[PDB]
Formats: sequence, structure tokens, C-alpha cells
Amino acid sequence: DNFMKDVLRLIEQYVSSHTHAMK
Repeated sequence: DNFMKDVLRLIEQYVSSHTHAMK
């Protein structure tokens, strides 16, 4: 159930690396 909270967390690490344009 709360397994994505860890990814959304891990994500800020991963998806934030492939993201240099967030306005």
C-alpha cells in the first residue's frame, strides 16, 4: 500500500536526475 511513498521518495532521486526543466 505505502510502497510507492518509498519510490516517490526514491524517485525524487531518480526522476529528479532526468529532469532539468520544471519551470
